[PDB]
This record gives sequence, C-alpha cells and structure tokens, in this order.
Amino acid sequence: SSQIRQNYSTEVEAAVNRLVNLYLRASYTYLSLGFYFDRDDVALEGVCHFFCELAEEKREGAERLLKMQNQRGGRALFQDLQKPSQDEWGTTLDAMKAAIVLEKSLNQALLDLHALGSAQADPHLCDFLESHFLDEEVKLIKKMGDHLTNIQRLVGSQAGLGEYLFERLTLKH
Amino acid sequence: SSQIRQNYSTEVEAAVNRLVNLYLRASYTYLSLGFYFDRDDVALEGVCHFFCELAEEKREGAERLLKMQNQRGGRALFQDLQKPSQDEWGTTLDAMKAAIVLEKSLNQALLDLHALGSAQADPHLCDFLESHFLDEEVKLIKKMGDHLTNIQRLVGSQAGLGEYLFERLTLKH
Amino acid sequence: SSQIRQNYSTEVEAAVNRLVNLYLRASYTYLSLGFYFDRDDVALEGVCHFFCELAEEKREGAERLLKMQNQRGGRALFQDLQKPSQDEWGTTLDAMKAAIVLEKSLNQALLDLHALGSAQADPHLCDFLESHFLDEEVKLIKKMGDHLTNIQRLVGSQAGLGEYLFERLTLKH
Amino acid sequence: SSQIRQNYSTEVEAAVNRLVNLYLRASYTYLSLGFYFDRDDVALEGVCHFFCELAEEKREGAERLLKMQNQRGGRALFQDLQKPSQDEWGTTLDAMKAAIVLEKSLNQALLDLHALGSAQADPHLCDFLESHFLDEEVKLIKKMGDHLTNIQRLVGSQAGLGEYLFERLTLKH
Ligand SMILES: [Ru+3]
Ligand SMILES: [Ru+3]
Ligand SMILES: [Ru+3]
Ligand SMILES: [Ru+3]
Ligand SMILES: [Ru+3]
Ligand SMILES: [Ru+3]
Ligand SMILES: [Ru+3]
Ligand SMILES: [Ru+3]
Repeated sequence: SSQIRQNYSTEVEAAVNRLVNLYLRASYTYLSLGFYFDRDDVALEGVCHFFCELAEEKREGAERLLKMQNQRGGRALFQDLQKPSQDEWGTTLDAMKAAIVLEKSLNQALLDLHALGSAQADPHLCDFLESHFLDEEVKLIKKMGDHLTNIQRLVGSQAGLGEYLFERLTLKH
Repeated sequence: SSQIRQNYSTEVEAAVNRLVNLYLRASYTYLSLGFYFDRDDVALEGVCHFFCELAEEKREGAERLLKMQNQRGGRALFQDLQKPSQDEWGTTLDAMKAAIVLEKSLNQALLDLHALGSAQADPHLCDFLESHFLDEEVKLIKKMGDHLTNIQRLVGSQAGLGEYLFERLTLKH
Repeated sequence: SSQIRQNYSTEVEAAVNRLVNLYLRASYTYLSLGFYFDRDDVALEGVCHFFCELAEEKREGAERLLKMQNQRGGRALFQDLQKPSQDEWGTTLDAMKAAIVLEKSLNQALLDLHALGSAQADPHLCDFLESHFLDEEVKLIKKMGDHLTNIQRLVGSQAGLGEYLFERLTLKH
Repeated sequence: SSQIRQNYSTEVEAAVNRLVNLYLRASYTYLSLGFYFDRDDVALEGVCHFFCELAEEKREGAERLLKMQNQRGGRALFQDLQKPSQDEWGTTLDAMKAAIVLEKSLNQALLDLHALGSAQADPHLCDFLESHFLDEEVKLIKKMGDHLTNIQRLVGSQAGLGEYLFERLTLKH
C-alpha cells in the first residue's frame, strides 16, 4: 500500500487510468494509420511518417500519465485496447479528418480531467496537465487544422495530383 | 471558418483581441518615451534604451497573444492604436511613474482575462497567461519599482546630477 | 529646446512626422496580413512569413525616420494609428495586390517628401531618403510585382493548387 | 594643365579650396582645445581625447576634399591658417559651446557649397558632400548637442563635481 498518497482522490486516480487507455488507444489508431499509408497501393511516405510519429507521441503521453499516477501514489490499472475504428483509412483528407476527430476527443478528456481536478482542489494534477498536455494538444490540433486546409485546397479538380504534392511538399519524408 | 476551435468562448476571444490592442498601445507609448529620451535637449541614452527595449517586449507580447488566438481558432480583430497620452514625458522620474501606471493597467487586464478564463473553465488560456505573461509582468513591475526608488533617492537637492548618475550607473548604455 | 537645429524647416519636420505615421500604419497592416495567413482556415506559412517580415521592415523604417528627426533637432509627434483597411485579406493574389497598392502610396509619400526637401534646399534630408528608402522601396515593389506575376500565372484553372505551389516553391517557410 | 577636367566650374574649385582652409582651421582649433584640456591646471583627459580625435577628423575631412579637387582636375591652393579664436577655452561647457558654434559654421559652408554645386549642375560634387560630409556633420552636431545637455544638467549647484563626472562617465579616457 502507498505511504505517500496525499490529496489524490479516487476519482482522479480512476480518470487518470481511463486517460491512459484513451492515449494508448490513440497510439494504436495512429499505428494503423501509419501502416495504411505504407501499403504498396497507397504509398504516401510523408503521411506514413506523420502518423507513425503521432503513435510515438501518444504512447509517450500515456507513459507520462502512468509515471505521474505512481508519483502520486495511485495504482495503474490497464484495460483492453480497443482496435482502431477503421481497417482502411481512405484518402489523406479522410485520414486527417479522422485524426482531428480523435484529437478533439482526447482534448475534451484532458479538459474534463482538469475540471475534475479543479473541483477536487488538486492543483498538482491541474498543473501537470497544463504543463505537459493542454498546450501540446492545442499546437497539434492547430497543425492538423493547417494540414487539413492545405489538403482541401489541393483537391479541387485533380485529387491525385493534390494528394501527391501535399505529401511531397508539406510532409517530412 | 475554423475546424479546430474547442472550449474557446466568444468572450475570451474578444478580450484577447482587446489585450492585443492594449499591448500594442503600450509598445507605442514606449516608442514615444524612448525617442523623447533621445532628444538633443534630453539626451539620456540609458533611459532611451530602457524604453526602446520595453517597446519591443510589449510588441512581442502582442504577437504571442495573436499566435495563441490563431492556435485556438479565434479570429484576430485589430482596432486603432491610440496615440500615447503625452508628447513630452518630463523627467526620468515622471517617465518611470508613467511606466509603472501603464504596467499596472496591463497587469490588471491580464488578471481580468485570467478571471474570465477561470470562470469559463478555459484552462489553456489560464496557463498561457500564467506561463508567458503574469510572472514576466510581476518581474518588470518590481524592476520599475526598484528604479523609481533609486531615482527618488537621487533627487534630493541636485536633481540634474541625480538624473545623470542614475542613467550612467544603473541603466545599460 | 534644440541647440542643434539647422536648415531644418517646420514643413519638413511635420512631413517626417506624417511619414513616420504612414510607415507605422503600413507595419500594422502587414501584421494583420501576416496573422490572417496564419489562420487555421488559410494556413499559408510562407505568405505569413513574407508579411511578418514586411511588418518588421516598415517598423524599422519608422524608427530610422524618428532617429533622423532627433538628429536634426526636430520633435517627434505621434498620431493614432489607424487600423488596417480590411479584417480579412482574401486570396494570396488579393493580398499581394493590396500590398503593392500600399507600397505605391508609401513610395509617393517618399517622393513627395524628397520634392519638399529639394524645394527647401535640405540636401541632408534628400540624401537620407535616397540612401535608406528610395532604392529599398523600388527593390521591394519589383519583388512584389514579380510575385504578383507568378501568382497570376498560377491561377488559370486550378486556383487552390496554384496558391499552394506558390507558397511552397517561391516563398521562404 | 589638366586633361581630365569636366563639368567642374571655377566657382566650385575656389569654394572647395576655401572649405579645405575652413576644415584645416577647425582641425587647428581642436588641437588647441585638446591641449588646453591636457594642462596640469585643467586636467580633463576625456575632454582632451574628444578634441584631439576631432582635430584628426577635421584634418581627414580636408584631405578628402583635396583628393577630390585633384580627382576633378582642379588645383589645390592653400592659404594661411588663422590661429584659433581663443588661447584658453574656459570650462568644458564653454568649450563644447565653442565647438558647436564651429561645427554649425562648417555645416553652413557645406550647405552653401552643395547649393553652389546644385546651381552649377555638378552632381558629382553634390554626391561627394552628401556621401562623406553632410550626414557625418549632422551626427557630430547631435553628439555635441547631447553632450552639452548633459554638461548643463550637471552644473546646477556644484560645477566642479559635475565637470569631473561628465569627463569620467561620458567621455572615453
Ligand atoms: Ru514509411
Ligand atoms: Ru509509418
Ligand atoms: Ru538612443
Ligand atoms: Ru531608444
Ligand atoms: Ru507563421
Ligand atoms: Ru507571420
Ligand atoms: Ru591627453
Ligand atoms: Ru588630447
């Protein structure tokens, strides 16, 4: 049993474990997106790299949450990771829309956990989120939004040409 | 239209645009102070540098607010910048008092925006202010207060001599 | 009161103060252009950089004018900076046309001030403009004209694709 | 006889020779000022350095005028250099006032020669002055004005103390 736990509610402990599951689930989704874009019949290497990097970032997010859970004297509890929502992710546009949907859901979970910690007078939890997660997520969402706009600009008339150019000229490869 | 905006009230968006205007206005005030101290009949180069550096800091403050406004999916709206309150700024003492008055007003605007964001459950906004503005302003005000005290100590009997020495021995030039 | 002023008419002094206001106003316009292009639903980073750099150049222009005003024994007088003419700037093409319109107006103001200084037999003023402003403005206008031509070439049939390519392949990002 | 002279009036040639004499005369004045401040009963080394450096600058000015006179095919003609106006230069304040009087007279001579060259359609002469003399003189006069203001600020009550501090804290030594 913990000899350190202090000001760390059971409600926050449980919500941290759920947020871990949401981050790991997001990582898994991004692994599936990344490998889809590496298929021989899709073959958009910059898209593949973008999602593979997100998979790693989301995993790191989960690991930071787990580290904090132990630092506070909470107990990590793991659940199943549900498989991603799709087996094939459509076009780069479809994929980036799906990514923004996912990130908005993670952001709302962060916000919901921050509200819980504020209500429970848990300022360490609030600070931990503010310092490692909230701004990182806002910056990520802004980048995805920027990408989506450029993707959309490029569909117009000649969607294949637009998809190739976005991958070649915007995404790292 | 934004595809990213999330938990970002119209009230905060508008108050961020007003704070931008307040920061730019402060920058403009400091440009006028700086150039006043560069006049041939004033000629206090360290005072000139101190205000010119503040002009740049306030501009940077505004640009960081604008960047954040876009990161959140808000829309920057610019108003007129009102000319500074004075055309001539008196002595170094008068000027540093005017500077502290200005900074207190900016600080109160920061505090008012932080209170708004807390009431709207906007922790990213609160964190953004805490991390980039609130402490920076407290440190600045403390430095201006320190300066004012040393300026005041030096008036006593021989105000011209005191004004020269402060500029030469405290301010960078 | 100045002990240095020599061959520096009240007419030139006033026109220098107006040119300062025109340069600051141009800087402000360029700040608004820059931030428009950073919006999530516009997202043209090279365009954003181009205008942000112009904002800084115009500010520097104003500061050089103010420095000269003091060097000559004139007195800087600041007015309101009027907000930019538009809140949203349309396409890259619309924006670069607006930029060239702005620059032509600044150029005409430079030319008008040079004519004034020639009529007043103020060769230092004339030289100051020739050496720091007139050629810089001609080079800038030529660059904007070059850009506009390439933008225009690229609209043809597929305006979104053209806008993306210009930003990616011409503008620094 | 010159085989090169072109667009170089006898009037400009003569006025260039007079300006040489005015610059050398200014150099001589500054030599006398410099050595006055090196006297054992004056002993203000930073003041001595400031004037000794001006002596050298004025000499260099004359040499540049003479070089140009030959470049244009004119003939240098030298007159007597009149001794400086005073044998003893009073206080630093008296000296800096005398310096500004001298520089204003040189500036007016530059301006008068520029007006002559403009009337004679001698753009090389005009450019030569604009590029090597007019701005250099404006910057110098502004520096002397700045100094005079700081000197004046420091007299107030305790003129000896003010004179020492100016020399120690403003002037290079
Ligand atoms: Ru790959
Ligand atoms: Ru991959
Ligand atoms: Ru200065
Ligand atoms: Ru300054
Ligand atoms: Ru940008
Ligand atoms: Ru920008
Ligand atoms: Ru010496
Ligand atoms: Ru000397």
